[PDB]
Amino acid sequence: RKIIHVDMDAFFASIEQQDNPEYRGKPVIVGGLSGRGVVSTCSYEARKYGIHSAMPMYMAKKLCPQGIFLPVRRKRYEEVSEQIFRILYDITPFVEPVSIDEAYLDVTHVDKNPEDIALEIKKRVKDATGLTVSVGISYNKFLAKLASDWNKPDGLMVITEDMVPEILKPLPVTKVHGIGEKSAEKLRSIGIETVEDLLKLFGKTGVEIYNRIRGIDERPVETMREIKSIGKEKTLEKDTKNKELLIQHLKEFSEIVSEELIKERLYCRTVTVKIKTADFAVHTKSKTVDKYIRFSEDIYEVAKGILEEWKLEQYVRLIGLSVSNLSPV
Ligand SMILES: [Mg+2]
Repeated sequence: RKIIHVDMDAFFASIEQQDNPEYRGKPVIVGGLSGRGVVSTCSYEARKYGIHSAMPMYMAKKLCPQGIFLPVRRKRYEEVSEQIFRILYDITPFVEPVSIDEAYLDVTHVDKNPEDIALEIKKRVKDATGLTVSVGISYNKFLAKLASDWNKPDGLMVITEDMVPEILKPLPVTKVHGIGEKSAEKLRSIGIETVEDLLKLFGKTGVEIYNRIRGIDERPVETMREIKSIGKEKTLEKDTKNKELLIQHLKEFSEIVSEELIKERLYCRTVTVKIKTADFAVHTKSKTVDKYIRFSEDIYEVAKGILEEWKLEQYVRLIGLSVSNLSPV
């Protein structure tokens, strides 16, 4: 199997520096400029100051007061993402989109050597957009994405089999990639930190992790991945018939669901509210709207509407929100 993983370098910030010459070479931090704003991404200059994604923006401003701080120009970024994925599909149809800036390609049945292929991705992308892309090459998805993130800025790295876990030993498991930021500490707490300390030495998905650390993944590049539903629910602390607290939950659900839609590059037209009542029954009601929606407050408005005209007969112990009837590709 010949697996390539592509990953744009500081995507939003690089787009901003490409569209604004006067921002080049300087720290650029793209994110939410309001109160609880969070860094979406920042250029490699800015990372030298200690800024990283998900960091609160007021901190980033403290670390880098002279930095250029920008809001998220979502639609411009999606433009550039489409003109990159076009090259990706032109190279081969076996493309598994991961995100607005990440794909896998299964080039096992392509003539050119994977190294030449990655070189062509790089060239084609920088000619089309001015941006650099880090490319990984291996026989796996796990390894190919390790290789793409490795020589991260404008990188290119092959990982063949001979370098089965030997080269992975010094990796901090923070960079596990495979499944991290959920065992950031329950492994730093139980004393092992390097893949070395865990190399073939909780989540009950360890059969992935212990296998992934080896050269073994086997999961296929999945073209044609279709999401039918996206949702969130919460079992409640106590039973309730108070539409007000139910709707606060719906509000927070709307935010989560909006974020997942936006990340998936999708829109929705049906909103579903779900309750579990005190006699263990599940009730759902949905509304369909004419115009595609993706914004947290739009989803929330439909959901709030649904809840208000429900007439709860029994006490509620679970509340959930769901979106379906999704936009294409
Ligand atoms: Mg990226």
